[PDB]
Amino acid sequence: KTKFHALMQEQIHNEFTAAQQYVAIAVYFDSEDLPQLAKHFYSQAVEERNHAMMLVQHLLDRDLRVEIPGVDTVRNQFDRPREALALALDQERTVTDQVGRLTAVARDEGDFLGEQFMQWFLQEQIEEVALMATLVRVADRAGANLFELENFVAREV
Amino acid sequence: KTKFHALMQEQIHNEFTAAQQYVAIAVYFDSEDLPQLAKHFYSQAVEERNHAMMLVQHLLDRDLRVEIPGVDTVRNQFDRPREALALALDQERTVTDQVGRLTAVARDEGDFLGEQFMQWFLQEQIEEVALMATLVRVADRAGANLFELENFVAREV
Amino acid sequence: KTKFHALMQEQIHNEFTAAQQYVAIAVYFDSEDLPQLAKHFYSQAVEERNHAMMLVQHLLDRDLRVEIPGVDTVRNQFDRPREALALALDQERTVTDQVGRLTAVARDEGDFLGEQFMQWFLQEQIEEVALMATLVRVADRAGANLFELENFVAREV
Amino acid sequence: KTKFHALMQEQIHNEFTAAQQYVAIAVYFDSEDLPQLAKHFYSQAVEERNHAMMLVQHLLDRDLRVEIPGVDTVRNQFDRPREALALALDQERTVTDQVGRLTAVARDEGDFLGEQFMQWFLQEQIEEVALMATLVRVADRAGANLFELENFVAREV
Amino acid sequence: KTKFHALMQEQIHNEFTAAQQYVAIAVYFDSEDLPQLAKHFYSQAVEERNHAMMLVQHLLDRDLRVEIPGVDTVRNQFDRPREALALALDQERTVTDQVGRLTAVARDEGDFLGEQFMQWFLQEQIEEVALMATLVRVADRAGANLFELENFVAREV
Amino acid sequence: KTKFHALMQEQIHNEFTAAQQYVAIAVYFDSEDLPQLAKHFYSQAVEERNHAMMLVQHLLDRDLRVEIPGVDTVRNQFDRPREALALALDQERTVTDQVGRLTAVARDEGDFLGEQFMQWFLQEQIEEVALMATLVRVADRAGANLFELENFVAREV
Repeated sequence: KTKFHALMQEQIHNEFTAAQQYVAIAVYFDSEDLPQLAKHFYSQAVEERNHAMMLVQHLLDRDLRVEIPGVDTVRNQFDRPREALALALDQERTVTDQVGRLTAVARDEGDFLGEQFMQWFLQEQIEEVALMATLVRVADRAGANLFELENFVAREV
Repeated sequence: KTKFHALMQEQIHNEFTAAQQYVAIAVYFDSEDLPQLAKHFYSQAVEERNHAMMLVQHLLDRDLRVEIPGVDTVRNQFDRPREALALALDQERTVTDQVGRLTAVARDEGDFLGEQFMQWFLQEQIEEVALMATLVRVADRAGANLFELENFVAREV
Repeated sequence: KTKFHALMQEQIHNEFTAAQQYVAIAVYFDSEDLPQLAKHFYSQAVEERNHAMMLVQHLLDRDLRVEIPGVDTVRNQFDRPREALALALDQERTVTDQVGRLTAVARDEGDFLGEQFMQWFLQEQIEEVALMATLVRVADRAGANLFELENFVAREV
Repeated sequence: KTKFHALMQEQIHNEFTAAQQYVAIAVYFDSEDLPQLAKHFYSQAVEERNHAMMLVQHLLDRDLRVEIPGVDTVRNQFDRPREALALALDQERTVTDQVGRLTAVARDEGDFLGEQFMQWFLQEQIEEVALMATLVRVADRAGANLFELENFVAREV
Repeated sequence: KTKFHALMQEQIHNEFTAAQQYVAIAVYFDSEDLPQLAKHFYSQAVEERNHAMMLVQHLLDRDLRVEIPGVDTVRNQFDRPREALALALDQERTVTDQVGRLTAVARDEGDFLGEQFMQWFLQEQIEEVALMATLVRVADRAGANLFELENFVAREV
Repeated sequence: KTKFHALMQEQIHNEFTAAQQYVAIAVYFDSEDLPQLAKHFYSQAVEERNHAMMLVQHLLDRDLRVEIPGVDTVRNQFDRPREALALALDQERTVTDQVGRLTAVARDEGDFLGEQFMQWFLQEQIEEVALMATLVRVADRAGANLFELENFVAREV
């Protein structure tokens, strides 16, 4: 019940919430008749759920206490697609900060096991932020013409 | 806004919570060095998540407003395996009642579309409760010898 | 001769010894007619040997002097199987500490090459300890009924 | 910009130059009718070009400004093959220091993303230096009999 | 001494620079979220690198002195896609003039070997300029709607 | 506590040491950039380890007490390849004498089981000595030109 252990438990809660927020965004797009975007974020939700369970497994492997948490309410209302994509990007940037902080705390406590465990999550965040940003920029370029945004997703993503 | 619509939104929240509770149970078993049981409940959690998304799809298809909800805190501590199996059984029985009540409300409101949608969930609940009950009785017959409970799961489930 | 270099040479000695200790354990189990366990530790011995040789290779690649060492006498007498599994778990925990200390020394000496080299060994240790611990708990749950311990190894390991 | 960002831009310049130097070395060997070595360095040049573009991708992914640079003049005149090999080894050793320095700067600035990115490059440098050194020692053992050097490359590289 | 030999050496420098300019343009597109264009120019850079090495091989085959040169700084800043496409076209037109001038100089010096060698490069330039021009015209037609330019590249290039 | 039993226990110690000595020799070669030789001795080490285990198995099969022993320090320093090959040859000759002595002791004690068990080891020793001797003679014929020694190993071994 060290600081790294407390933070990993928090990180499990954050990823479960992140995942739920993706489902919400995916369902929004579905509603909006943007099947390509929906398909992507459904898939992204399952990915975040996987990250949550990688964290869970780390605590399991080390006999540290792990609790499956509840999930905070997530945002369902968006004025337009671009606002949902903006939320997603902000979320992955936020998760990136959290992973950085986890790394720093492990270093500080001489938890070399936890420190190396966080390394994979860092490369993943790089690529995930890169994609979420691209989508935001493409959505800006598309403006009201969401057909083009969807075409882009279909071919490039 | 109709009563069936309001109850379906609640059901989505209930299933997301049910699914989360199954993960908690699977993780428990995992930590208790009982892989067959953990494997089953991991699996069961994904199934409940699916039911949640069938409900979501139903509202999507009907242009009824749907919100991806948060998730209540779920139970992580269990004195023994048999207690977790008991919770699971109790949960599926409770979901069964909820599905019954949804059916009744639909009948009452002349929501013939919702009524028929619930029918598949009814058969599924029969078989799920039947299984959870069998696990409970088998756990009782096994007593402290969880090896036998695990052998049963491995061969019969 | 740098401190990281000297510690790596010690680590080579440690892993060759670790390996030899696993063989001893494997042979004990073989004697005891617990073939599943024996088969596991024979295999574990070969793995440790490989770790020793990954360390050797690191020194070869860097034109650092490397000596193939002798091996300390290892434990052959075990009252009970749980006793042998306990030794294995303690050994893997001790190796984990050694690898952490190597990491720290590298960081301290600005040996960035050695520091990153250790990272793989850290993740391996997490999984190896996790397994040794599981075997100890399962052995405890089996008590005098080693048949059940063997059955567990045969299906789950 | 930021120091890690500035050093990464420099590293892109360095790798593009390194690659160019390898081409020069390969062409030298080609001129000399030492095909096995030339084949190797042609290949090595493409690898360095790849490293340059991994660095470029890293800045792309992070929306950091990246410029494709020019390339410094490189060495074309070599008295003997030993001379070229030595240069390659020196270059590899130099690149290794540059990569270490990048890691250090990242650590210092709390750039955890850049720090983990550098780790792969560290392992690669170990193996590349190891090889370049082997070629230098083999060339020394061969002396004026370059046929033996070439036979070694053909079988072992 | 000879003038054709001096000009080929310059041409090696020019193609290495051309190639680097293409990488720069590809990276620009990449950062601009225009992958089809990026993908094309990455590919075009490798091609120009090949032309440089065809020239190098010509000198090798004739025992004329060849130096792998450095590379001039290349243009990285573009106001819009159409400006980069314009530069590419201008570049291939310029390379075409240089190849014509090489041909003329070979004729003038009775270098029949060099003269015939340049012939392949002439047909290649015809097709390369044709494509770069088409891309400029298509980009003009597309205006601000880069999606259409990208679609064109995807299907026709 | 019978002479054959006590000698077999010693032989296990000897073969574990022999094996470790071969690793040392292989690592020496590896460091010397003589991969064909190193490859052979790595392989020879694994073979000696197998002989050790065969003996252990024989003790196990007969319910005779067996201990996995430690290993004496082994030789790491050699002035030249030929010296390491000389050691190897002398070692296999020594192991041959040890195996002969084991046979003799078994005959003397009317241990017919152990006597026949040793027979396989005799034929293996013949072939292993023959090879080690050949390597020594070929190394002598090669003198300082180790390339030729390596060529011989590559084609004939």
